[PDB]
Amino acid sequence: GWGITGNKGRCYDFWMDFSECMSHCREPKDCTLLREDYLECLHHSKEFQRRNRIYKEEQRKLRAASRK
Amino acid sequence: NTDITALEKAQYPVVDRNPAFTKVVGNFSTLDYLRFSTITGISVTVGYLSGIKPGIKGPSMVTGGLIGLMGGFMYAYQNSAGRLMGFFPNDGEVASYQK
Amino acid sequence: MLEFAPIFIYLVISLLVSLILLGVPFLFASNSSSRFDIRFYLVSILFLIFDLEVTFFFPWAVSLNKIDLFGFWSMMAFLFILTIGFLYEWKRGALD
Amino acid sequence: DLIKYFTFSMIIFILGIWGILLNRRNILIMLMSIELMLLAVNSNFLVFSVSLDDMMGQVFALLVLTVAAAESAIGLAIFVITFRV
Amino acid sequence: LAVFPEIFIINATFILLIHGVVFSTSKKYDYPPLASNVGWLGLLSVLITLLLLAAGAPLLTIAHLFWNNLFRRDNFTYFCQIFLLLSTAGTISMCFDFFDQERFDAFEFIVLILLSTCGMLFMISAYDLIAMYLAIELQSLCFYVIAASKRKSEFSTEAGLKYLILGAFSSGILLFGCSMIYGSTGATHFDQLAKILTGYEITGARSSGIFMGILFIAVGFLFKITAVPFHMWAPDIYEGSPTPVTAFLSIAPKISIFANILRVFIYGSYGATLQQIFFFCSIASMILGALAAMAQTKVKRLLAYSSIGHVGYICIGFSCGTIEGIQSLLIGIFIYALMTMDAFAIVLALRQTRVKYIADLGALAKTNPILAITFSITMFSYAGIPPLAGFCSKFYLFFAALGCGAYFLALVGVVTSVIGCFYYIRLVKRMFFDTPRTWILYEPMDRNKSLLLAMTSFFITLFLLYPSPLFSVTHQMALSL
Amino acid sequence: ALKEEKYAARRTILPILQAEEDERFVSEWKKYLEYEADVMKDVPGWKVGENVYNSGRWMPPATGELRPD
Amino acid sequence: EDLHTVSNWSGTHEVQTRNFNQPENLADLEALVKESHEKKLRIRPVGSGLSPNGIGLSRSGMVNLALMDKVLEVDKEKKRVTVQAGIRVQQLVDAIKDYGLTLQNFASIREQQIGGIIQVGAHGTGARLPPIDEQVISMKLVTPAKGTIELSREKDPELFHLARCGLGGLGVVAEVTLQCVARHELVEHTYVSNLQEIKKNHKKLLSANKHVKYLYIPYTDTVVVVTCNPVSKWSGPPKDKPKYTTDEAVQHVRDLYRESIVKYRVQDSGKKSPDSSEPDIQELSFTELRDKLLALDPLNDVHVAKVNQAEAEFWKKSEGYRVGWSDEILGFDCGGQQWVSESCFPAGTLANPSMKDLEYIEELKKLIEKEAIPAPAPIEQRWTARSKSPISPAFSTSEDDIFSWVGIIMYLPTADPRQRKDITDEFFHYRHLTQKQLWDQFSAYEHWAKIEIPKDKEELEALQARIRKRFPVDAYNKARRELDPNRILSNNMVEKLFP
Amino acid sequence: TGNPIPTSAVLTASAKHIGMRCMPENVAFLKCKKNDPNPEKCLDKGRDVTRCVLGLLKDLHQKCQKEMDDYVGCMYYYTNEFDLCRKEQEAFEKVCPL
Amino acid sequence: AEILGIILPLLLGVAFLVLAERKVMAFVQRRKGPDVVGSFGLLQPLADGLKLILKEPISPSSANFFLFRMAPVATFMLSLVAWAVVPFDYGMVLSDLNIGLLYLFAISSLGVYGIIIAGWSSNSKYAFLGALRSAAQMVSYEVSIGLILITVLICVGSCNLSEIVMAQKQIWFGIPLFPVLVMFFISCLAETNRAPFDLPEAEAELVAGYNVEYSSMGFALFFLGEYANMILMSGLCTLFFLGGWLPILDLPIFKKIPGSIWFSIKVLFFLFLYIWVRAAFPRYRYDQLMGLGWKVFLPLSLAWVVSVSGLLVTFQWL
Amino acid sequence: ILSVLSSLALVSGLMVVRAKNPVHSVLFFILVFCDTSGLLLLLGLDFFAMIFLVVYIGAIAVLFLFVVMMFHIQSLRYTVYAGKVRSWTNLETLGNLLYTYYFVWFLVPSLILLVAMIGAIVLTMHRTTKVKRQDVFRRNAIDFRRTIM
Repeated sequence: GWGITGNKGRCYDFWMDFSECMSHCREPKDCTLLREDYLECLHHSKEFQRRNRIYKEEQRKLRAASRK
Repeated sequence: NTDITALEKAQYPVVDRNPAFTKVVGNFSTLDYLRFSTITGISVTVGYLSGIKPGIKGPSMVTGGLIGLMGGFMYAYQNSAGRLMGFFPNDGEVASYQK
Repeated sequence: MLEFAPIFIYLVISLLVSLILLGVPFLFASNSSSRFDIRFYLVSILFLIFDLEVTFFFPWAVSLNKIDLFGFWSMMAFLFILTIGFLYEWKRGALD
Repeated sequence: DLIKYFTFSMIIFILGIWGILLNRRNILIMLMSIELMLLAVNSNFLVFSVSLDDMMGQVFALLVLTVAAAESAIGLAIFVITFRV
Repeated sequence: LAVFPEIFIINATFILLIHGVVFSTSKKYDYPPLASNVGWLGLLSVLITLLLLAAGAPLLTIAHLFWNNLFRRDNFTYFCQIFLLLSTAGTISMCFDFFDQERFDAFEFIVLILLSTCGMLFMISAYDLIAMYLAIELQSLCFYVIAASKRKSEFSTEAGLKYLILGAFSSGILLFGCSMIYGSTGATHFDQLAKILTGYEITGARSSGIFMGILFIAVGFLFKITAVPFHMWAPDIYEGSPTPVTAFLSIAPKISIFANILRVFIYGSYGATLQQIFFFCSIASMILGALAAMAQTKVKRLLAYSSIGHVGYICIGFSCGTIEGIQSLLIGIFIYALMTMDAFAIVLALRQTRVKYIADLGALAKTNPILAITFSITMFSYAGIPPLAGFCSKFYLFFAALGCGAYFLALVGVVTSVIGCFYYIRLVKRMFFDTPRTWILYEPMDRNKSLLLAMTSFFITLFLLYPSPLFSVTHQMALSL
Repeated sequence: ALKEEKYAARRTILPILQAEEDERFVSEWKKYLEYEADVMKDVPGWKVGENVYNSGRWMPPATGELRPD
Repeated sequence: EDLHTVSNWSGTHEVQTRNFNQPENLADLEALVKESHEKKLRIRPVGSGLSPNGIGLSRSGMVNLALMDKVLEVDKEKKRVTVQAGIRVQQLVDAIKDYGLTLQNFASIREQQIGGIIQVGAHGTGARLPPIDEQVISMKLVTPAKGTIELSREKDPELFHLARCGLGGLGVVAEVTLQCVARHELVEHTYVSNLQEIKKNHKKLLSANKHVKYLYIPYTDTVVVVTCNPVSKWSGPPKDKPKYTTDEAVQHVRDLYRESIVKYRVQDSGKKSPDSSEPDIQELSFTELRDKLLALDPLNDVHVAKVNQAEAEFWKKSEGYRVGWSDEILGFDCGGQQWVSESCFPAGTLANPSMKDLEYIEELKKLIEKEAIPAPAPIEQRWTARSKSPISPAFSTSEDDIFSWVGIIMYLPTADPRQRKDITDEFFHYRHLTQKQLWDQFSAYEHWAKIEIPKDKEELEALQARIRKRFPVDAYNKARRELDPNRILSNNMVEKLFP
Repeated sequence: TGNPIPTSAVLTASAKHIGMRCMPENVAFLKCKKNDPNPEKCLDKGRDVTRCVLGLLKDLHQKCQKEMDDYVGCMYYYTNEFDLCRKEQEAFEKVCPL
Repeated sequence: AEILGIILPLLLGVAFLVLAERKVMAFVQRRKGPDVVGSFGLLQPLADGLKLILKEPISPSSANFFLFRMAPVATFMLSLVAWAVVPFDYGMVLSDLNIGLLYLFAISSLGVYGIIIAGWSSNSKYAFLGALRSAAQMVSYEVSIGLILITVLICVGSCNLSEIVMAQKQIWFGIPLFPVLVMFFISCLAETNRAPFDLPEAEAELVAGYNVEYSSMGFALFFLGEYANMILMSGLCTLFFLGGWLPILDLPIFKKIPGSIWFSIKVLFFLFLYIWVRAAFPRYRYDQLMGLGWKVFLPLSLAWVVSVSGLLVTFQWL
Repeated sequence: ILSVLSSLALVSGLMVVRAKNPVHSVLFFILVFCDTSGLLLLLGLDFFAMIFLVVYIGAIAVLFLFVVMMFHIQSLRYTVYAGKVRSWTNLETLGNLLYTYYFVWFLVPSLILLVAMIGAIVLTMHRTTKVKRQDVFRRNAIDFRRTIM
């Protein structure tokens, strides 16, 4: 898991957790908590979906104030 | 880093894990030297025989011998290594119990 | 990357300079005083291949203290394959 | 912003496959679109390597560079041979 | 260590390549025709590779460095890799005669075949998307050149250009899929990919990025094996090129792709999408082939369509998830390969005849009567007539399919076998009963081509007496994945 | 040897720079949390204020692709 | 029993949980044992390491027990469970409960394998309750080279006792058969009482239930005490046609080892009374308090003493008692491992007139109070019966006796880790709770799971000779050499104990 | 430069002294960061390293200020590039703190 | 911006290089070169210029103005933009690219376009095939310059040109790799055309070998381009191999050691070497020339990457 | 504003697939590569920008230009000052991998470049060397020499 500037990459740490937890893991479903955390580091989708709602609720108040 | 640790390993008693070259080649049994010798022959004989047509019998024999040397030597090496390491029959443990 | 902006503006300012060098002669001086040469495709493909292999040389050149004696030998195997290709091209006679 | 640098590469790839589908008549545009889609997947590897902060992307992008280049070499050489003498 | 079997063929190719160029460019040797001298030496290079790979089969997995970051060699790969070299050598054996008749000074053509085998050997053991794509590229690139070998005749070169574009697109489509698969996985290794994709189920668990890649990777593979969804100009490639080059692409690339297909999809991907697409392709390929066998007239094209129909029967084994079904696919690949080599060899037996129709191929009852019976055996093997080895493989495919529950897919295969049998009895009728078409008299071939027929035709008939060994070998490979 | 001297100097001043950046970023994070709890009003919004971890580990929040380039 | 799914349609996806290292086939494991017997390499079964004594050595070859854990056989007619030693005690007791039978005594921690527990001085709370070591009818020991020989307590009572007391050094138990008692219901009690009051009440508790467990926390007069009472069959309402509603008072479903993960839901539902014993937590406020108790040692933590009284009051606010099946209700040690080392006084029948049960409890509790260095984690005190010949048929005859087990627990993970480990080991060796300075005359039996005479570096003589002087393990030492000549099944702490 | 404002120049100029001294604070901060990279969990060790290093600067600022004022003039002129003036580096090191 | 301060002095440098070549190559032939126009011909470049500017076109043909009226602009802009990364003294590079060298390689790979386009827009089969031959030569001695730069790169740490000239404080790479300087010079001679290697530049075949519509501006811009490309490719034989701006380091009392003056002295040496070697040697015929870039300067360049990589890997000198 | 100027690459890619004049096709090909290299610069992948330039618009679209000219068709960041003390240039952090760890995926592109050399030779030698420049070839004894016309 090397990176653009190396430094161990960024999500190798999450992959390390997903892989350590994928040793004799009962099922991927059981360890999916680390895989989703690993995917979240890779694409930042979880932050984005929250950012969209934080933007939307703030936008919804601003849009409601603007429409009056 | 590297490590010679193998999958499906040590099915037979290991003699020297990760044998150094110049030892695994100094372990050639009179069968390995007989495998490295028959491969070089079937490779020189085919190499000379293939070249009867284009007039290149000598040099095609030489290049068939080069192919045979490389191949039969890597085969004798495979054998003597899987023997020194725990992969093959490995009846040459007397060489370790004696030396 | 930060140092790429000076050459980014260099392209445009040199465009301006060359446009002025173009317009200078244009203003003054008023009214009164072989079917195919395939070797150019062989030379071209061969430059393509050798510049690909120089592209592979560059990281191995700048990072050779890191890869102590193993990156060197891996690059020398890549280079022996380059040399086999180049000897097949020399003997076959594409370098003419 | 990763989406902007990926969906743009994705639709460059779509342009490549589109030109493949349309231009079954002319082959030079076929090869143009081949190298186009082998860029839109190459630039895709580079973008996804910067995003994920992972170096496997750039290693694979370099190897695709020096493989699509040999592919273009053999492609155009086959195209020149196809227009025999 | 652990790459020595692949290293030898690459070294053997380089040594033959240097030998061919230095010798061919020799005034002293009068610029001799190296091909056929590169041959025999090329056939023994494959045979030495076959021995080295077999000898080191326990030693193949020498170190983690090779399996984890480059290529992983396993018991399934070893058994198929042995078959891949044997298939390649068998094709070279029939091809030697073609080299003799042709003014073949193309020493490089043999080196391309050995390089293709090295790419194919790396393809079977490739355990990373980068490795699989790079290996596929080398095997196809060597194949693209063999297609365009007869430069003076545009028919081979134009066929090469369609093969080249189809090859470039198939490699390119697979590459785009790798990019999308890489984006979600964060790693290119099949082993790391399997951990992320284990039980992904695009319906049960959301996986938009992985599926986008999987769609492209699967589509690219289909173009390579001439699957009917992407058959495109691939049947055209078979008839346009001369019979011997056609034979080489007919079996060895296809076997390498099918073995690569099982490894890349079954182990790495677990969604309910991959099995169904093969199920649709299998029905279509057999339907396209059965319609084509009646529709197509040229013997060479008919063989390609019969091969495409057989490819659909092979696809059913992957389509049914059962390991017994994957084993049945392997029984089919071996029988199809032996028959495909045998079929090409019988066509190669009539080397004297120039391009000619089936009716011209008829009248072999009076002359070469034994060859006429041999031709009947080849058509029967794809037909599915019960005594021949092909039916036993098909019955295992069908018995597995019924156990897998693929009644609809199994029925169309029986129906397509029925559609094929009628044309085959008509072809058998054409050989002896009717349509002799001028009592044409044929010519001899090399002993190797006769032995390819002898060792195969006897075995095809002998399969009934002792069918146990092949069934045992096939299941072991499927279980290993 | 010059590059090792430069890197030793940089590594030695690294803790002070990282402490300054820690203080600055934690102040910006306190103000961002007091902004979230204020834009959310705490009854309708994210019933947990920060809840950014998503597992037992911390990461710098989020950004584009490559700013320092 | 089956595995937890295989996506690959094949074994390539692996599930094993505990013992992730991977265990070979039983014949293959025996071949590895034969290979060591012919390589002379020490081999031990994979060890969790929760026990301070190192039954499994990382240096030694480790054998995966996942297949042994997966395969379990229980016979209802014989009331015997025939299972490999690899299976954990919690899985084994659950299987016995499924068959309608219960185990008379239980191990301290669910995670440890039952076979390993039998090797490490297996015992359970109860003066009248026989120990797990005497509750095992049959055992099978690996034959040094290839194969195993089946044995039973009746067939070889002395050999079975020698192997069980050997900690697995004498032999490794391939398969162990445990007698299963008729199902009975145990009601768990969690409450906090003054140490002086509880020592005075120890005789009353022993008379009331016959099983006594005391946890001692330093700097607090009140020490948490947990007790289990076996209810009579069909007590209160008699059994009737409804299987659960009529018998709900007599037997009710209860949570067993519910807090597998330390993190717990902070939401309040149902009774919603927070406790640190039966549930990890029932309220958000008591979860924050528990985190503070973990962070600060009790001597510096005022809240822990208040919390212990509050949790006892919370239990009174909540259901007065919880009634569950004996397998269902038992005391489980926490997953986190904290080093425990101490010796256990034997309440012998001859010694009972000389020292009273109240006197034994008072002296041990006074000695724990007198300890120069306090141990932050609670100290568990429990009583087990002798290995009576009637409980399991044996040629050897054993006089009826009782034992008192005391273990001193200190926090293994700490700031500046292992500095405390050194001082506590010195405290165990020479302070008021001393294994050899004052207890050598007492000849108190150290628990096998605990480390013996710590630090082992400070004194190795006691393990080799003083233990032989304290108890007749000299026959076991000769048997250890006799049972394995190669000594492939060798543990370094067992080597000190038995040469 | 001026009061001991921990600028880039004045920090990379005293890094030798920040290495000899204030090594315990630096290694403690680094031990925390390599333990867990959450900024809060050793905000205190951050204050501790910043405290001893601002103290070290104010010590260097108070004694031999002109040589320090010349060396940081270097490090601001040539941006923290050591070789470009070894004369100022020696002057500043030689006069008081070695 | 300050791009004027690197293009205007370079324009004057090229204009005075036409005179420096005529004058040096004349002194070689026992004759004073341009000597009447200025005090010493110093105004002769301005005279050539002001003449070419005042020459009426042969045909206006301003219609075709996007095809080949911007192709000389492209060639010249490339020859001038490859000057950004070239450092004249410590911290005098206009833009220190951490991949500077590879950027020069890319600028050459675009000069190939410049030549090919400016030759294709000349609708003269002979002139177009001449431009294609010149491009194939310029690009065949680019694999050799590539490998020579890989050698001087192995010796250095990074591609940063300021580092490649800073990595020679101990010894210039001209002293150990002198055989390489001879190969870089004999390649820079051949990459550019101005050389013993200029059959496409055989006196007549050059003028009728770049374009059909001259108008003077095209003639001057090609020659201004060739002379800037020459100043550049001589400003590379002096960064890589000679010490870019480094003295001999004897530290004289008479010499206050200016940097850019040393870079200037060395690039003057290599420009004088360009001239001297144009005077004293016959042309290579482009059929022995292409057989010298493949069969002579590629094997002897590959060997050098393996020699300077080996001898630096065995003894840890990297 | 140069960020969104990838629209230039986007439209130039639409040109190459919708152009009948091949010169415009290759020109907008070169344009697509120039804008893709601009993009790869904005991402900081400096090495790949120059490699795109070189091995695309100095080799491959050179090939394509040849095929046209001849053969006409008709705030809140938290910069972690660790890992910045030694900034690895993109070439160094490609070489730390490609030649030592993933070196077989680098010796296989070696074989692909060798196959490209062999291919460009066997294809476009065009009977201009020993492929057919061996000789016309003649045999006197079989030759009729006016016995048979």
